[PDB]
Amino acid sequence: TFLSCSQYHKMYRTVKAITGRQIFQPLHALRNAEKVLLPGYHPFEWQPPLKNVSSRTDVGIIDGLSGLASSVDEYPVDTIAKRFRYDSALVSALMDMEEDILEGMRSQDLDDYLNGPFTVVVKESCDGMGDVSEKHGSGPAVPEKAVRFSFTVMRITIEHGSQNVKVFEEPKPNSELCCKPLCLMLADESDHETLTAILSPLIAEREAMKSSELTLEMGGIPRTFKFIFRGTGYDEKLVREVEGLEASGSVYICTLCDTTRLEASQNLVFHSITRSHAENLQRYEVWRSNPYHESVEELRDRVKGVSAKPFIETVPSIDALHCDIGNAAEFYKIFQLEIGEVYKHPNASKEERKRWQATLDKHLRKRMNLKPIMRMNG
Amino acid sequence: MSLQMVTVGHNIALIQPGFSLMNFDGQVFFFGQKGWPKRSCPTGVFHFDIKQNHLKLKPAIFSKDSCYLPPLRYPATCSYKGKHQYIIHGGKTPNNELSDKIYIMSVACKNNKKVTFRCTEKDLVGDVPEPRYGHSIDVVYSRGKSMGVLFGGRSYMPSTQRTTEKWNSVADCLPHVFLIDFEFGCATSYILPELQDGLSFHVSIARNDTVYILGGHSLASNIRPANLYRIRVDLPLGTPAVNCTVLPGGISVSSAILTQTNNDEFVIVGGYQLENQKRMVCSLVSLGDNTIEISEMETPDWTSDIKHSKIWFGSNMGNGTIFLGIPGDNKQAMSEAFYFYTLRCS
Ligand SMILES: [Mg+2]
Ligand SMILES: [Zn+2]
Repeated sequence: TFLSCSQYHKMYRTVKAITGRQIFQPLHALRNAEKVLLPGYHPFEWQPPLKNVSSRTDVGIIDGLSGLASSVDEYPVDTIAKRFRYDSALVSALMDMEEDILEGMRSQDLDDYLNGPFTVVVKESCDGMGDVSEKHGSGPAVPEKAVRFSFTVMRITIEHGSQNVKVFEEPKPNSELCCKPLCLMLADESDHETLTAILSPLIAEREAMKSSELTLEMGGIPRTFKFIFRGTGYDEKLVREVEGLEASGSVYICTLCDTTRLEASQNLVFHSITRSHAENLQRYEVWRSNPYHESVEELRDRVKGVSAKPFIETVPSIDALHCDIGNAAEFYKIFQLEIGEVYKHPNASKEERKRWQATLDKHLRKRMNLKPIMRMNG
Repeated sequence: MSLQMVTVGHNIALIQPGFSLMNFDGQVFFFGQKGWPKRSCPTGVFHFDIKQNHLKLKPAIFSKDSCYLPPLRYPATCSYKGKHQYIIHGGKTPNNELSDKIYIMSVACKNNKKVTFRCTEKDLVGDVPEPRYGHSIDVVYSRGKSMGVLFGGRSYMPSTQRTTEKWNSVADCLPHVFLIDFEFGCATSYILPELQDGLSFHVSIARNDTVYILGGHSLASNIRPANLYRIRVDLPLGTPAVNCTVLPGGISVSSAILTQTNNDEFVIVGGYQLENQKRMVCSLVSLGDNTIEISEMETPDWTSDIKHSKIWFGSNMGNGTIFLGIPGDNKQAMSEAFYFYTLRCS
């Protein structure tokens, strides 16, 4: 309900005085209840030593810069990054969903005592927040763009011998109530160097945890946990920047195939996914070294537009909204071209096409009663 | 000693603290842009032409047999004239990494107002130095032969003792002197008993037989050594010989800029005196046969924007010209976020 401490204490004391009994709780009880849920409270362990990672297990919020170089004689940067530790956040999420996974495994006709390993498929996401400034007046002082970095446990699976069975599935994966945040900072999405400097420790922790084994004591007995990370929560603007490809000016448009814009208009359906992180690193190394000593254009079309070095293994994906808006935007021009009788008119005029558009809009508004607009949506 | 404001073009966001200004036949080339090379300039080098107090950024392409390199935010450049070319070592990858490859940048063609570079890479063998930034490398001549003298700066923690909460923490490198032979890529380290701790963001001046180390900052003690160094080197036919001596006359300066005014006479500009206050005093060094004498200038007046700021950067333009940059004040909220000025050394 977005209740502050002072107002909550006022409500508590008012209800306690008007009722006599202590129905609500004091402030220290609420502080204990919120500290028992924050990351860095319950103990855990890892079967591998997890090199380059500390073994301390009572740490929570930390500075996201991870030992910055803010001295005056260094590259200037004005950001405030606060983050949780990856393993601590995962342990906290597991201790939170302990009851849910217990209920799920009880409903799935399984024993109350059953060790792991629990295959935990986790979704990864990252996106900015636009404008978060709170300046009432005094003109547009600063844009003050922010950015976050969050994860979401997608599913949990367990097996009984050889047969696997999905023991936990999220009801709403792409929702707001299941966004577990790792890091929060105030930096522009286009700011590459600061974003890399902030996200490098998290990527290191993730690649070190990819091949580890967590051991927890949540259900009174030792439970083992594995993890599988999938970075599918990246939009096009960020997946065309963190992967090394050009942002928008490249002829290559497919983030899965190496087909140019010209070849895409000819070959429609016959394609395949020919992109990965290792091949992108190889293409960047070839671009940097250039052992063949070729021209710039041929080297560019040989590296398929790779110019920057990728550092985050991403798994791109699309949604239905973009597909349907693209299909409708194409069909709109198809209707214009078929109503303008262009198959018999080789070269028309822009004013004639605008007249066609106006006539089609009026006919549609008169028959179907629809409001045309250039700004397209879903 | 005359301040002069310079107006910037449209691609002003490509300028970041710690760029590089190379000189070729009087023409200045800008290197070390911000981010990654876009579709306009796939290389990253530009012509830093300035007319009527207005600078332009015209891209420059490489040769067919060249090699594309990523931009660096704190490299080590030295004027190696043995034709004319430059040698870049160190730097900082835009992905917050440190590269330890030597890039040989030379001009292979210049006609019809168009230039052409032949940037190639060269590896190191033997006592290879760890990847680092902020260091300065020079070339010294002896017995008709040339040799590269490099003094280390600072770098990240070693992979063995590196953790997550200190993933970006850095420290000064080991105080060693490395001799790099560009004829075969052979590096050899040398230990000196007079060197106590590391040093970063210093000034390196050499006249054909000895590199002078002026100013600098030490991270281990968070202070600035006020003692200069005199590294007398010699390259005999057999084993090399290097000697270091301590002499009075140092200046507590860090991140200073060095340029040449007259023959064997350089000038130091304001860097950073203390970690909190701003340095404004500037000194000039005059060389002779073996001695060295320092002196100040006639306190050139600055503008209000420079005195009211806190940090800045810049470099030299070769022909006695210092190009510095002042960040825009957020209080005005109407600025290009980076002011730029120039100083006529004369
Ligand atoms: Mg987005
Ligand atoms: Zn495709």
